[PDB]
Amino acid sequence: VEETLMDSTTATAELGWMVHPPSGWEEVSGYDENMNTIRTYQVCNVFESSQNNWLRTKFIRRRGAHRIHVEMKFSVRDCSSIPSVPGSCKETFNLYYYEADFDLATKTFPNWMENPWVKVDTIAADESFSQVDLGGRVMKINTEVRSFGPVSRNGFYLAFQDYGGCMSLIAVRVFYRKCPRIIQNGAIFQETLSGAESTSLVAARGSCIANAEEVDVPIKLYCNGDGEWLVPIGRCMCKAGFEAVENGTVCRGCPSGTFKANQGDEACTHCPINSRTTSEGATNCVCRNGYYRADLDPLDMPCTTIPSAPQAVISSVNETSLMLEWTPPRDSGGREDLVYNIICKSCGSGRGACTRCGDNVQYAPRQLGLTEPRIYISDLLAHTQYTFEIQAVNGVTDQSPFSPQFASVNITTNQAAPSAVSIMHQVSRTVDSITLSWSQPDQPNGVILDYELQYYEKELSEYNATAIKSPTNTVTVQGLKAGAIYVFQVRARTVAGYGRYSGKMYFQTMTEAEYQTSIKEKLPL
Ligand SMILES: *[C@@H]1O[C@H](CO)[C@@H](O[C@@H]2O[C@H](CO)[C@@H](O[C@@H]3O[C@H](CO)[C@@H](O)[C@H](O)[C@@H]3O)[C@H](O)[C@H]2NC(C)=O)[C@H](O)[C@H]1NC(C)=O
Ligand SMILES: *[C@@H]1O[C@H](CO)[C@@H](O[C@@H]2O[C@H](CO)[C@@H](O)[C@H](O)[C@H]2NC(C)=O)[C@H](O)[C@H]1NC(C)=O
Ligand SMILES: *[C@@H]1O[C@H](CO)[C@@H](O)[C@H](O)[C@H]1NC(C)=O
Ligand SMILES: *[C@@H]1O[C@H](CO)[C@@H](O)[C@H](O)[C@H]1NC(C)=O
Repeated sequence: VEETLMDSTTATAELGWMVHPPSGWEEVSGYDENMNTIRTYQVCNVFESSQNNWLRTKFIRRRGAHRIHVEMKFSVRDCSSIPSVPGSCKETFNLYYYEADFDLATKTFPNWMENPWVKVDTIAADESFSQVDLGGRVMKINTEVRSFGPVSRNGFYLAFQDYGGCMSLIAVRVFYRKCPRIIQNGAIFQETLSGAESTSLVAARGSCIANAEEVDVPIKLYCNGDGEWLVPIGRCMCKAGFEAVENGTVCRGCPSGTFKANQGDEACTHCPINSRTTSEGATNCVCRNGYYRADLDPLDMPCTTIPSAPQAVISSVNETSLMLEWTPPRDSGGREDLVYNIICKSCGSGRGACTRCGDNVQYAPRQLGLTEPRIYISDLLAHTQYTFEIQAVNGVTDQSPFSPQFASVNITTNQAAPSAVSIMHQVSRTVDSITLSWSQPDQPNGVILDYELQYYEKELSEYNATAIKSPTNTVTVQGLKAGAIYVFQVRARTVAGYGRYSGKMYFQTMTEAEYQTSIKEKLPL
């Protein structure tokens, strides 16, 4: 970024530059490269001998600059072109500067020689130029920049020296260079003026942007002479609850539905399932009411809840020993840390208040924290009634203000299994089904709850069998082959347990033709 301390082409009416001697430089109206009409200076005392012609600019405010740049546009007539020119002819001019705190210059001060002044360089027409048409004849306009520093006083003058040439100084622009305010690696680096030396790299310190915090230190950026910042050093990062936006220029609060817990430039991630943001810019998602997240739980994981009760409690009692199996709860709470607890309630044979179970009762594998849906129960009071409660508990249960969901079974020791079921008859049949029924076993020995039926193809074996559960003593079996003989065995279930499978009974589906006859009679639908 360049800041102009003086521009000769902004001259409204006339530049006030001092000419010494007046014999030399003269001010003349001219054109710029775009043919806009400006003020220029010229000197062509080529034949005259021993010429030292000086042109001094007005006072120029430094305005805090450190290295000053002077850009010069000009044209020179080549001494070859001038007929019968002496060897005094030159195609160069010299640039000088004088530093001062106040515009105290006269026609005699400072002295018009090299030393009160300071030489920048000898300027010549060298390969950097443009060509502009004027009225069919083209003019060559050279542009040359020079720089000088350090500069310390409030201002300075520039001086131009001719020593016997034909030249036209068209424009002079004086400027310094600054580096603009920038945001890099999360930091605001403020305006920095370029340094005095040509190769200067000036250092500036970064401060974190808005809702951001320093992460890697130190935070530094460097400004070069051409007005450009270099590669950054250090880093600021958007703090928790804030995400980097607008090519890293702002750190913005996390939008609703999103959270961020640790510092970073990354973007906020959505609240896990069954969680929500109380507000914007959230460091955490609050779990849904009745739902909790556990310690040691990944925070990407959804909020979870307690499991429901176990179901399908099936009990088989062998004398004082017992076996309880079941199937897992309908709702597992979203967790895989689900385990079962068994609580025992020894109770009177009648409606007397239940008592605590004995110390002697043995639980294999254990009373609590069961992994499989089954418990094998050892020594227990014989001919005694009891209630067993199997509760389901998962890894978030300890946060629940409610008691665990459980399943209950009332059962009595040394109770007899139902007798084997007598016989079964085929009620109806189709090509793919067999509907059949059987009699209640003659000696239930308790209340019967459900039945079990096992079927397999006669050509195949019990190895290939299937088993199903029947709430009543009649049921349909579907999916069978056409005209095939199937072997059926049935078993009853009381709280005490299962009976013995009945004798293998042999039924058969309709063949395809028999089913054709049946449906043909049934016509129409
Ligand atoms: C009904 O159940 C029986 C027994 O479970 C099944 O028979 C078994 O079928 C498998 C292939 O499905 C047989 O394994 C095969 O063994 C031969 C060598 O004999 C080998 O070349 C094959 O790559 C394959 O490993 C197995 O031997 C056989 N077992 C018996 C005792 O026969 C039968 O597939 C089941 N059918 C249905 C419809 O479910
Ligand atoms: C399992 O046994 C318990 C024994 O405590 C039974 O509990 C009683 O249930 C009746 C049901 O109306 C209540 O009126 C009683 O107050 C309960 N307490 C007692 C001490 O008897 C329970 O009903 C039995 N469950 C089944 C399905 O038989
Ligand atoms: C961010 O960078 C992309 C790069 O293609 C540019 O198109 C966009 O204008 C930049 N936005 C801002 C605010 O600088
Ligand atoms: C019950 O357990 C005994 C061992 O204590 C075992 O011999 C018997 O086969 C089991 N089953 C029945 C129905 O008794």
